[PDB]
Amino acid sequence: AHTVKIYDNCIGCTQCVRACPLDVLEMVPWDGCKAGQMASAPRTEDCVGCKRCETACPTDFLSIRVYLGGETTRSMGLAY
Amino acid sequence: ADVLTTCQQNEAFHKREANEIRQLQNRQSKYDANSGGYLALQAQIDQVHKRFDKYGELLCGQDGLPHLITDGDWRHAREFTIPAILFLYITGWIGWVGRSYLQYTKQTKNPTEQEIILDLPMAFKYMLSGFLWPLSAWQEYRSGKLLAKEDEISVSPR
Amino acid sequence: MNLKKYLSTAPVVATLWLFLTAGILIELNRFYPDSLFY
Amino acid sequence: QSPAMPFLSKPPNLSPDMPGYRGFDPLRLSDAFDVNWLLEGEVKNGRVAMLACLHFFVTEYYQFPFYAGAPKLAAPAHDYFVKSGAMIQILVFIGFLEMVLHRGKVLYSDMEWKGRKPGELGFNPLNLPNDKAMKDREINNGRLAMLGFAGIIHGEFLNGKMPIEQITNFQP
Amino acid sequence: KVKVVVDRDVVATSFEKWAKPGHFSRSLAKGPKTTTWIWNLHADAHDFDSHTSSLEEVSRKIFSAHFGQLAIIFIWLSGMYFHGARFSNYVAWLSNPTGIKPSAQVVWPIVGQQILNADVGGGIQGIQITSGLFQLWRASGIVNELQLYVTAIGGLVMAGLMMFAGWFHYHKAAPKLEWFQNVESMLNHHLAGLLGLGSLSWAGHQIHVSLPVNKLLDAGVAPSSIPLPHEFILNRNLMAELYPSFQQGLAPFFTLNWKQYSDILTFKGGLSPVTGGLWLTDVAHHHLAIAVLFIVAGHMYRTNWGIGHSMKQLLEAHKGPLTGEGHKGLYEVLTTSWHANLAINLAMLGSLSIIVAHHMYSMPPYPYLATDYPTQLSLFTHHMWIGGFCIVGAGAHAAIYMVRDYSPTVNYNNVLDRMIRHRDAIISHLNWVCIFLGTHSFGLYIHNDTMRALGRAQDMFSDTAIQLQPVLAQWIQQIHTLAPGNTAVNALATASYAFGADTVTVGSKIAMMPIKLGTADFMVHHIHAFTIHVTVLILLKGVLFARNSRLIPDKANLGFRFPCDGPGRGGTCQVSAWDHVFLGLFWMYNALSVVIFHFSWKMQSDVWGTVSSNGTVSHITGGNFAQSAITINGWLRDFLWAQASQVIQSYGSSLSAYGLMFLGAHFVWAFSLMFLFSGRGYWQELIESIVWAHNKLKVAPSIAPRALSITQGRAVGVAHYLLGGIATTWAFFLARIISVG
Amino acid sequence: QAPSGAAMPSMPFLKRPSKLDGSLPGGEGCFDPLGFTEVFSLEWMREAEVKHCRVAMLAVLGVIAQEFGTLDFYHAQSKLQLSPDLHNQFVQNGALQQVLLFVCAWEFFVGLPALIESLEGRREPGYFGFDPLKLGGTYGSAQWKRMAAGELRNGRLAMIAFGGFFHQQLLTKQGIIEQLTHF
Ligand code: CLA
Ligand code: CLA
Ligand code: CLA
Ligand code: CLA
Ligand SMILES: CC1=C(/C=C/C(C)=C/C=C/C(C)=C\C=C\C=C(C)\C=C\C=C(C)\C=C\C2=C(C)C[C@@H](O)CC2(C)C)C(C)(C)C[C@H](O)C1
Ligand SMILES: CC1=C(/C=C/C(C)=C\C=C\C(C)=C\C=C\C=C(C)\C=C\C=C(C)\C=C\C2=C(C)C[C@@H](O)CC2(C)C)C(C)(C)C[C@H](O)C1
Ligand SMILES: CC1=C(C/C=C(\C)CCC[C@H](C)CCC[C@H](C)CCCC(C)C)C(=O)c2ccccc2C1=O
Ligand code: SF4
Ligand code: SF4
Repeated sequence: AHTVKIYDNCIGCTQCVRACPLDVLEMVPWDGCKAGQMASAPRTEDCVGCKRCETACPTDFLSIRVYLGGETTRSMGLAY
Repeated sequence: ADVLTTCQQNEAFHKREANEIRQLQNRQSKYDANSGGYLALQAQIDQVHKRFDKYGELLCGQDGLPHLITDGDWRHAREFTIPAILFLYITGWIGWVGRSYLQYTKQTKNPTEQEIILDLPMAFKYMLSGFLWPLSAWQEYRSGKLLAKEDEISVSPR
Repeated sequence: MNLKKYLSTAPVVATLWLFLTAGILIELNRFYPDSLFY
Repeated sequence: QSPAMPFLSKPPNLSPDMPGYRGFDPLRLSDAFDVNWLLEGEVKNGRVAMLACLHFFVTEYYQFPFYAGAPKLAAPAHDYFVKSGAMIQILVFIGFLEMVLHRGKVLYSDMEWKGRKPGELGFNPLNLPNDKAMKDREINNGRLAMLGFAGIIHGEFLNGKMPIEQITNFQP
Repeated sequence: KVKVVVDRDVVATSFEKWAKPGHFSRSLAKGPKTTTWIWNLHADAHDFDSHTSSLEEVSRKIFSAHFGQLAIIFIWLSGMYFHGARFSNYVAWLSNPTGIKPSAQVVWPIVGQQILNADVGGGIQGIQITSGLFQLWRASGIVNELQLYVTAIGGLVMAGLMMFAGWFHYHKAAPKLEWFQNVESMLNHHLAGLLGLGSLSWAGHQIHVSLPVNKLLDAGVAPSSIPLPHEFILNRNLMAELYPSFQQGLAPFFTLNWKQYSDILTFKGGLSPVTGGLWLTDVAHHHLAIAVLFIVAGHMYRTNWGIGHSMKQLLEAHKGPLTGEGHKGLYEVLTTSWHANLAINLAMLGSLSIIVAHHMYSMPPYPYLATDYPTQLSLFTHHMWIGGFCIVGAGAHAAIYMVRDYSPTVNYNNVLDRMIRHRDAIISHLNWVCIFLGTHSFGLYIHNDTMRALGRAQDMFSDTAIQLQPVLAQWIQQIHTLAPGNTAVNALATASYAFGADTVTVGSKIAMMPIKLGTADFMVHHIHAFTIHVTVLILLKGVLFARNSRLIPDKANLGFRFPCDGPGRGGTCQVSAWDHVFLGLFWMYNALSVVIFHFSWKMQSDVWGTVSSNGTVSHITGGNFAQSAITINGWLRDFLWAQASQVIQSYGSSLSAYGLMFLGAHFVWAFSLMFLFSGRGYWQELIESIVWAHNKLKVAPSIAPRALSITQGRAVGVAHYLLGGIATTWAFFLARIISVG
Repeated sequence: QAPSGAAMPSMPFLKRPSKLDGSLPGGEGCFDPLGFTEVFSLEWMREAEVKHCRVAMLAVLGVIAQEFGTLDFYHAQSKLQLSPDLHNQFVQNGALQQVLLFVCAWEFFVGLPALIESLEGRREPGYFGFDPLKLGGTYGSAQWKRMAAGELRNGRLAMIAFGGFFHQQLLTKQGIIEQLTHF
């Protein structure tokens, strides 16, 4: 599976979660930023590693990071 | 030196002159004296003579072609050294006035707009001020205005 | 004034400056042909 | 509105206080370039052309030295004195004067007019009257000398003939 | 119902927006922060349906832009006529068509480039032209420079009028959407008005000007001594001397005694033995017959008078039990999408350019074209390339339609929907056919190279070993040879001498003769079948999977043109429809390169050449195609290596520009590989270090330097690949054929 | 009967052009049937008309004056003034080369600035304020309009006249005065 990590500079903009075509990510309550919420990656077993989440992340550098890992039927996006 | 001789005294060089005239005359033979074809080919024949006479003073290889010396020897200054100095004067001018204009644009309200839509009066001002760029550049260097500080320049993590 | 702004756009000034430059170099080679040295 | 060309609007950056103002700038070069530079350039090109026009006139029978015996033919003369190494001494001396008179600020970017209107290089040893219509008299003589000089050299290139001999009774 | 409706003074004529780069785009109007903006400005300038959501505003830009294109074409044509008038040996060439080389470009004497002013004859020195303009102008009856000058001036007036009309129909009188959607009216006018009256009015020129001028030229009358065209119209006795039917006037036309015009309107077939061109009486009659067909055809579609067909009713009627709702929706598709129309129109115009290439070499329509081998080779090759580019474009716009304009509601169980619903069956079968064709076409060459290298000539696919006779093509040649007096009873000769019958010579040079098909011809035809099927695979896959695949289920949302959907799913580089077009271009280049090489070699080997007094044909490459063109080594050695001799030996001659362009084109081709093989990540990182050095010297630009986009890298790559590859062949071909032809 | 609203005075059947209101000195007729002023700038067209008027008038008088007598030192072989033969001679003399220079000088340094001023709407087309002798009066008076109307009517006549001059000389191969005297 791929590894998806959320770093503390997340501003809780929700753009990564909206961008994810596999529903890997969700917004969770968090006091660390003014938005009152942080990206979370609970379903990385479904992550294809498309990095649409990183493309969407406005922080410099990225608050969400995708480390491509061991390939599976799911991660390779295979319908056979 | 047997490898290089003055082109004036080089037989291969004289042979090349003769060959180039002969080829032009072999073409000229198919035209009738007063014709444009004849006069055009005659013009080229006249310039062949003038060229080979001009390059006579250069050193020639055994090929009978002018070979340029670029080692700093003053006897060959006209071949490289003088053209080299002229090149650096012109391009130093281009670079300097370009830097001058670029520095002007960064003081304006929309610096990027002044890079794609030139302030022509300001461009002309800096372009006409390039003629003493080596002194201008020296004065900026001495005054600590030429270079940005290491502290102030963005770099990637090492 | 808008036409002059257009004529100040990068591609127009580049075209005109390089035309002028090319003209000077072409005309120098017309009058001083075959200059292999200074 | 322009006095010289009433059908055209007045060149905005020009002013009647400037010496030799007719509001004559149909190409609007006073919009393209700073007037103070153009003004300085005009009077200088004038002053140089003035001396050039006298040089050709006085070249007849007025102080020819033991280093004379050279033709007045423009291009052959230039080629001779460059080869001699006289023009290179004149170049550095004019280069010296330019730096001295302008006090370092020689560039179009650098040249400034703090307590001096364009043309005022602080050369008035006899102390003749300056701040008046005398500036307009310099300009008119300078403008005439620039066209004058152009008329001399083109006459010298056309039929290889002497400047002052032309205005006797000769046609091409 | 069919009405003219325009909006007046819709756009003010102001330079304001000229001084606002990227005014047309909401994304670009704000101006650059990076160099990417400069590229984007150009990439997006004509993508009108990205600028605005209004189909009306898109339509009006298109109509006005079209006038811009015609204006430019008129400047170019005008140029060609003016260069003919002012800088050509055309007049001299008319008096010696076989001896003088056409020339209409003279170079200035500077840096020694006047070497390119070749000894072309006719009292000028210039570049030998291969456009066939002289043969066109001779067919048109042009005999003097005044006629060419007046055409050039006429061209500039048409260019001016096109510019006025483009300006006028955008700024002053812009037609409404409902004007443009009059497809029935448009087709009636374009069929009857453009093609019908074009062909009728041209037939008029031919009968009144071309025919009499060319009959006198072919008889050997001095072009200066020929009466000016208007004298044939004014003095009917002049015309009646040449074509006696002109005695009877127009009475035989209105009374249906049409056989009286047997002199001016013929069905001779074959070629003039004098000019090696089609008989102009055949061409005049062709154009009359076509004109009638088109004027009749353009009465098909209903406009304002009840009569005629509804194209909507026609499409919806063509419904069978195997194809669901059939052609339901396609009328809506083609009246609401410019891209859909551009897709069809490019496919057909491209395919037409290719048909033109084949028809023009084999039935040389212009006098002294057939034996001007440079022109024959140039015209075939040129029209092949234009055709190839247009067909790939059809793929691009078909796919743009699928991404931007396609709706499931319009295309519900219609032929388009049903195609998408078995795209897997379509692409799997076409994939298979490509592997079958590739193995059994290219494999035969590799088999042959191997057998020849192993000293096993008796084990080869060849005319002298294991024969693959194109028996169906051979059989069709026979039928076309037997046609005149038989299945074409009133035809005196074959449509083309390419099929059989006689060898036509003009002077000593072969105009046309039977093109015999053997094993080498069978093999290269299966290469062409192969390269076309693969190109179709790439472009069709692009269209059918433009909106989604099993890999990218939401591909339509990512758009037509996007680099990838990231390295996940194993990697999704070049999934976009745009990337299929990118790959399609290389295969089109591959396919057409082999077509024009097949043409060049076959014509030189087996057709073009000299016929002696004895009457023995000596071909340019002496029949080496049959035994050399059945191995790749034969193509490398007997074609590229042997025929490149002219271009590489061109230095110090008038053809030296071809030598230079040959190397220049190789350079540009190789340079392309830098863009195609690399990725912008490398380049952006390099630029960071270069930007550092500029920052250090306080000379870094405010418009931040960026590496080209991933897509632009590909666009630059394929553009330089094609420019380099095509220009290399151009220099090769022209140097070769101007030398040996 | 006539059209509904304002009709063109010169052509009472055609509607009056929107821009031509009859106020202009030599434009009482409002004569624009092909509707050039409807699409093109009036200030441009007026500048062109008045320019053509002044060029044509000098040219028509030039032909007549040159026909009556030419200067000696200008060895004019052709008596036909609007012939290629004469034109070609005074190109090779450098006479037409000289007047081309000062015409080109005028057009670039005067005519083009003057045209741009008129398009901005800060100059009446044709106005260079040239009246040393004051045969027009004050700029904008009823006397000025009469002369302005006179200029165009004289210029329009010369423009057409020059057509007659050129074309008749091209057929007959005779002088304009020579043609009048001899049939
Ligand atoms: C004022 C403009 C200017 C100046 C002073 C410099 C100066 C420099 N460049 Mg840069 N460069 C420029 C423009 C300029 N460049 C532009 C427009 C590009 C994009 C093509 C580059 C791309 C570039 C690269 C890829 C590299 C440099 C490098 C360098 C450095 C080494 C010398 C060199 O290779 O120059 C020669 C530069 C080139 C051949 C690039 C093109 C230069 C253009 C044509 C000049 C443009 C002039 C400008 C339009 C003038 C307008 C002024 C007017 C409005 C008043 C030196 C700091 C090198 C470096 O980093 O060295 C440490 C290096 O590898 N430059
Ligand atoms: C007889 C009627 C007629 C003719 C001849 C044409 C011809 C043309 N139309 Mg079509 N058009 C028509 C009716 C006609 N249209 C009608 C009724 C509609 C609305 C239903 C359209 C809607 C339409 C659109 C939306 C577009 C066209 C376009 C075109 C051009 C296609 C490109 C081409 O082949 O260039 C061939 C070029 C020529 C033959 C040279 C120019 C010809 C000019 C325009 C005049 C031709 C007609 C004129 C009466 C000739 C007088 C002959 C003279 C001896 C008196 C072509 C000029 C396209 C275009 O390019 O527009 C600019 C385009 O986008 N047309
Ligand atoms: C010489 C260069 C080369 C070759 C050989 C190939 C080969 C192929 N390309 Mg590729 N292509 C190329 C360049 C090449 N391409 C380039 C430069 C690009 C970038 C533009 C592409 C982009 C591209 C695309 C986008 C597509 C292709 C496709 C194809 C396949 C076409 C179907 C086919 O004929 O398969 C059969 C194989 C051949 C014809 C090659 C040789 C066959 C030999 C002679 C016979 C079999 C030999 C035998 C089995 C060997 C046994 C030996 C072993 C035991 C040691 C084929 C595999 C298409 C495809 O996949 O179609 C289904 C496809 O869609 N190519
Ligand atoms: C030569 C250039 C020329 C130009 C630029 C103008 C321009 C103008 N005229 Mg003037 N006019 C001219 C010559 C010209 N005229 C001549 C010779 C006469 C005498 C007949 C007139 C008589 C006249 C009157 C009575 C009036 C004008 C008016 C005007 C103004 C409005 C009408 C217009 O837009 O015309 C644009 C004209 C052109 C663009 C030139 C014509 C171009 C065509 C295509 C030439 C060829 C047509 C055709 C082949 C001719 C022969 C056909 C047949 C009869 C044999 C405008 C400023 C009106 C005005 O308001 O005055 C202030 C007005 O009332 N004109
Ligand atoms: C001024 C200014 C610029 C500033 C550029 C500034 C910073 C440059 C920095 C240079 C660096 C720090 C070291 C430079 C090192 C110089 C090298 C080491 C040259 C050694 C000489 C060789 C060795 C010649 C030998 C020989 C000669 C002697 C004679 C020949 O004949 C034989 C050879 C064998 C060629 C710009 C860029 C903004 C543009 C603007 O426009 C003007
Ligand atoms: C090329 C040639 C050169 C000279 C060429 C050059 C200048 C010649 C140009 C000819 C022009 C001026 C013809 C003008 C055509 C006049 C039209 C045709 C009049 C309008 C139509 C009427 C009919 C309407 C009027 C009326 C209307 C308005 C109102 C009504 O009430 C009354 C009527 C009366 C009908 C050279 C010399 C330099 C040398 C070169 O080597 C050869
Ligand atoms: C070489 C290369 C680059 C580097 C090339 C770049 C950035 C383009 C170079 C820009 C050229 C040189 C034009 C810039 C010139 C300026 C406009 C200045 C002009 C000055 C005068 C001529 C007017 C990529 O960015 C890239 C991206 C993706 C895949 C492959 C590649 C790739 O192969
Ligand atoms: S896009 Fe980036 S900043 Fe926004 S919620 Fe996701 S990780 Fe946080
Ligand atoms: S290599 Fe380039 S094109 Fe391929 S997935 Fe990565 S970013 Fe996208």
